[PDB]
Amino acid sequence: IMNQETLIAAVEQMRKLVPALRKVPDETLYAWVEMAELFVCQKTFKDAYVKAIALYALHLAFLDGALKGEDEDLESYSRRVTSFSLSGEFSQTFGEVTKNQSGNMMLSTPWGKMFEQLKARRRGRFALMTGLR
Amino acid sequence: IMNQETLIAAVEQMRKLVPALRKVPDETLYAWVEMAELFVCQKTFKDAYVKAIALYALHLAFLDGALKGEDEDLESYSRRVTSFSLSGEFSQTFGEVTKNQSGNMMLSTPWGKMFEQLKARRRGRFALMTGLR
Amino acid sequence: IMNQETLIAAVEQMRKLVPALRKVPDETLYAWVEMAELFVCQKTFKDAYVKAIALYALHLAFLDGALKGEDEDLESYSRRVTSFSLSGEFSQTFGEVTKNQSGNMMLSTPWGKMFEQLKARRRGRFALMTGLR
Amino acid sequence: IMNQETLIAAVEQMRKLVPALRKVPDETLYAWVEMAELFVCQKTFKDAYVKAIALYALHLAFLDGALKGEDEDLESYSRRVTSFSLSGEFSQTFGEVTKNQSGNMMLSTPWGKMFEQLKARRRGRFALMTGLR
Amino acid sequence: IMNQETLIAAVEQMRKLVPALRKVPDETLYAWVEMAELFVCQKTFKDAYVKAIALYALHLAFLDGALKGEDEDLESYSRRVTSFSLSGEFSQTFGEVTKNQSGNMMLSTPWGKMFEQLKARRRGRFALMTGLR
Amino acid sequence: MNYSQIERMARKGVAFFTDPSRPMNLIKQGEYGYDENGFEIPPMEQVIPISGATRRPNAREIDGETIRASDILGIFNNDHEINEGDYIEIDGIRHVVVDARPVQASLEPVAYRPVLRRVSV
Amino acid sequence: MNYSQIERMARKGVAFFTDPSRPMNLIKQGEYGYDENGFEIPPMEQVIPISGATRRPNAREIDGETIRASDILGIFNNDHEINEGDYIEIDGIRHVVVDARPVQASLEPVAYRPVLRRVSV
Repeated sequence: IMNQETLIAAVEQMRKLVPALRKVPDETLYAWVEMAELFVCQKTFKDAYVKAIALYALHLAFLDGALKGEDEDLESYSRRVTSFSLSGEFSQTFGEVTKNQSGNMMLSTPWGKMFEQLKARRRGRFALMTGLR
Repeated sequence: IMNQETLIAAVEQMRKLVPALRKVPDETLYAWVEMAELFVCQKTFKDAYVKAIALYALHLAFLDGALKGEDEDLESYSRRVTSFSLSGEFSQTFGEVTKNQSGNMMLSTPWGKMFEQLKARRRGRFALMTGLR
Repeated sequence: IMNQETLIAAVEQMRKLVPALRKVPDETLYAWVEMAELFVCQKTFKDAYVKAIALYALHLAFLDGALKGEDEDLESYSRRVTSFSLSGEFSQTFGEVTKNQSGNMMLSTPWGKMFEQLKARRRGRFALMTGLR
Repeated sequence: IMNQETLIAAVEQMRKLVPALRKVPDETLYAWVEMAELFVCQKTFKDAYVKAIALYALHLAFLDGALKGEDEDLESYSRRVTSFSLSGEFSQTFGEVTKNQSGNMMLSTPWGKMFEQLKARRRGRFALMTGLR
Repeated sequence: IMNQETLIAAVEQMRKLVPALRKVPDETLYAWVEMAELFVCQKTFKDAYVKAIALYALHLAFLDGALKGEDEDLESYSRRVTSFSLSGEFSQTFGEVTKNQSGNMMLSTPWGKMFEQLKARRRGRFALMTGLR
Repeated sequence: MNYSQIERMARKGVAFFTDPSRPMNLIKQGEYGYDENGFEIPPMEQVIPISGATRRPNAREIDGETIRASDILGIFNNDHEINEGDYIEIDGIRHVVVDARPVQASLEPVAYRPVLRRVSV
Repeated sequence: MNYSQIERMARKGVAFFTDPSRPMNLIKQGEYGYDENGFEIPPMEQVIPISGATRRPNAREIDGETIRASDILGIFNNDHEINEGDYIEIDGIRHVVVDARPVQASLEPVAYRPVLRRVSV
């Protein structure tokens, strides 16, 4: 397993960056982090590894609202409630937030954009290769 | 599949990812995961095989509603409710969560996009081949 | 006739894949599977033949609401009801689920899409031929 | 960051640019600014480094709403509320602040554009390089 | 620091251009002008420097409502109210002013347009460069 | 047709606008009957748990005597069918279901939209 | 679900259409109880600050005596729970809460829309 105190620092920094996650039980966040660590490399950053991994895990959690409530969630992830209203009490509507235009799935949430810029500044967005002999 | 420990680990990881699945009977989870194991290659991953198989099973079951069937339902698999309302008590309006202009069909759920990016990390999505002899 | 116990396995497999089909009388499922076996090859899969035939039969059944009730379905298959409402009791509207783009009929239902991916994985999507002598 | 006077100067600059941050507890601003300083380069500016840090921090925190989450907020990061109204008391309709068909994502908030223009003036947006040796 | 009489002339002429700016405290304007002086140059004008700096600072302040109220502003810079209405007293709707079509960020406010017109008239909008030996 | 679909949709809708923290109870009294002399008491309560939705509060004024009473309308499920004179206990405050109003187009009503009036006056 | 969302929205909405310059107060009276001969007074006032919004003024006409009073409605927050018999101090003028009207679908109602009627006549 990746280093325990580094993982704790990651979850701590993510929590202080987004205060709303303080109420979420820690073990779900632990699982999300240890699942998201499979994507980033180490030697790419080697200084802001905690920052990058927290950003990427946050983007994964907030991708399409995949992270939901524990039991309050109902088994409908394929459907969204655009609007709802009670008769003489209140009413409300909703809608999309980002309206992605490129289909990169990193340019779909602010966290993904932030991590994309971090990666571009630290190493780059390029992959040039040729065959070995 | 090759044993039962892997199957149990995959189901448990899937439930950790989606806490709502803990109340669903585990038999359907076994069925879905053993159907999803037909698509994943353990030669490619060989360390995150459980993570990949759980991700793919989740996306596969959440494509357009296939796990939507509990013990009681009807043939609503061809049609989707857009709104429902009592005449003078409440009203509620639904809608699709994601548009899929690409048509690749694999980026239809967040878990699908996650699985594609994880596939690109482990072993590229290219397919380059030549006629032998 | 295709092998009896394999057919039984296929029908029970599709039933436990979609629990909502348990209430449907069995012989209709027998007819649907015996009709759908005409499409899939045998030696192409030769291992997951049961899974493939179950997938294709389910796709054929749920293509465009071809599978209906026994008598309660009115003799109207070329007409679909988009909405209906009682005077002061309730109301409801409806809509399409998939919004297909290429007219292949195969990427039109989730079952069809899954079968298509399984075929691509197992054998391929290519037909290269040349004149023999 | 390398010391404390630059950090305090950045926090003061942010607060005297936007005064609504005077009510926000300081430590959250500290976390945001020390995370945002990871992008700005001192050697380019060398005189208005504090100004650049403040601009980048403001734009990064106002990108799409990430500082919106204060000590109590729910998982509303994946959905945007467009309207809210009591049945017979008042109503309120919201909307997006800026349209961004360009997709560069630096042109998403006024602070981002100001920072980009500052970068252009101090050292052009260009990046021209050649293979060494 | 620019000369104190130059700064006083700039702020006072800005106030006489826009009299509604009289009510704001006189320190926020000092901060805004000291930030905006990092953009306007010297040898380009050398005559109407006060006019140019006042115009640029006004454009920066009124870019996208960057300059907000002192406390009456709520911590929501990423959301605009398109309409609001009380039940039986009044209603109001909101709307945009320019509808920019160039993505230049300088053809976005009247002050920016005036500044660019003055720049083109006085020096120009071009840059021809040749390599130095 | 397919009233089971209306049933499931109504169940999900009622579950949407409900709070699982308001103590709600339902009281059904019945099977009385007098003595040969002409006086007795029915000893039965039949109280059961229940949950649902409420809307449209209203206050009551009788003659200006400052009694401070209120009445509600409700939305409920189809379990433990509501009768025409049952008691509904809300937050320690008892109401009589003056009208049932089942949202009905068939038997076994999908849901009820009762009208409640506060007990006593 | 998530009634905290509605709580936050209602609080922001009330804060929108309000003026933080109108002197407003809330008066609660309680804990009375008579003497052995039958006369006494409850010595307490229980005044607290409060803010909100009002709408729909309406004059009061009785039979043409030219008394010239007025009555209004209110919109309030979810703190300092409003009872059915409280007094509201408005800009030097007192009213009695004749009607509470909590905008409610759960416990701890998100907001109140009371009806205020001017004291005396």
